[PDB]
Amino acid sequence: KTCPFYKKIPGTGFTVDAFQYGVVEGCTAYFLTHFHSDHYAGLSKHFTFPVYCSEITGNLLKNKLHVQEQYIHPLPLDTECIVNGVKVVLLDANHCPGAVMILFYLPNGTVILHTGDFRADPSMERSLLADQKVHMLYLDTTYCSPEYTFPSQQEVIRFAINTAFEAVTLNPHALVVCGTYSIGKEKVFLAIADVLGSKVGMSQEKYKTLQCLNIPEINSLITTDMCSSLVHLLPMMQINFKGLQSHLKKCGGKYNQILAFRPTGWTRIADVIPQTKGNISIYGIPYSEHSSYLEMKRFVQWLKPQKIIPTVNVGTWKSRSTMEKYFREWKLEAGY
Ligand SMILES: CO/N=C(\C(=O)N[C@@H]1C(=O)N2C(C(=O)O)=C(CSc3nc(=O)c(=O)[nH]n3C)CS[C@H]12)c1csc(N)n1
Ligand code: NI
Repeated sequence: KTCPFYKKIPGTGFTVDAFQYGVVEGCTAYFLTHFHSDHYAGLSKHFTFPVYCSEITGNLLKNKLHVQEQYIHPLPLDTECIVNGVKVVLLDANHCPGAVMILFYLPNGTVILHTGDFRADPSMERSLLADQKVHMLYLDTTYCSPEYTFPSQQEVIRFAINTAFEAVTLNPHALVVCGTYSIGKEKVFLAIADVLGSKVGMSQEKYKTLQCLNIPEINSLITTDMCSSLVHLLPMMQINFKGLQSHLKKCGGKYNQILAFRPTGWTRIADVIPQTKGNISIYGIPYSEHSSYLEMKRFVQWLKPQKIIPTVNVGTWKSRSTMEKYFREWKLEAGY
């Protein structure tokens, strides 16, 4: 495949999250917004062009994908930087650790925001974004439809902490399991382990990944000694009745209950009822690191871009058409 147009920044030689197309012709610099596999797809130890990213993303490139250090160009956040003759700023995307949005200040006075993947927040409206007009927006449209309503991260964490704390205080032999398949959503397991006074147990591979994320005091919070911990991280693929029944056999049968948390259910918060089989309960918690529809709408209506380019769900005519209809509705409502 060749690089799609929505991964190219016009008036520049820049691409964003475009590593799976080989040598992109006329690309002078490759930006990586965050360390999720659809975005880094293609990077390896044999990559020989400059990669611009956050420090955390660079740590993950170095240690997990074995990208050579000479090609990793970490940039600080909230700082005007010049990359191949163009002023850029990286901003926190409120996504996963190391995830950024990129502001490009084009020679002709155009300003472009690329959100990477993000969860829009009103905090962004009082940030550096407020200090200049932004003309073009490359937008994370993951949940650009009104049925995507889910609660705040804080509300979801409140539910998870309360559920776990109650269960473990009632039954000291209970185990909490959190599923994972990528970086992001670390707050779920860290918050639960904090309330329980436990470290989070995990594989060496997961431990290594977390050690790349610049989380303060991380050494006090995580461990590879599983049976010393009340909170385990497992691959998301194991979060099912058979997988958790098998896990219950570990640590000499020390545990007699599992409460597992699986991020899901995007389409009150107390109405989260688990799927239960005997002493295993699986809670499908709607913890998202992407904008809800209303969050996305608010951000775009505040920013008032002249042109929106979706970067997600662009593969079907139906999805493209429906997104463009929402953008038009938003524009007409707000008057821009
Ligand atoms: C709230 O849970 N949301 C989940 C999820 O983790 N679902 C659970 C899961 O894997 N479940 C399974 C089962 O084990 O097959 C089932 C199937 S019912 C069942 N399967 C058995 O194998 C068994 O021995 N007894 N019973 C009764 C119900 S949903 C639950 C989810 C959302 S997306 C995704 N892939 N999973
Ligand atoms: Ni992502």
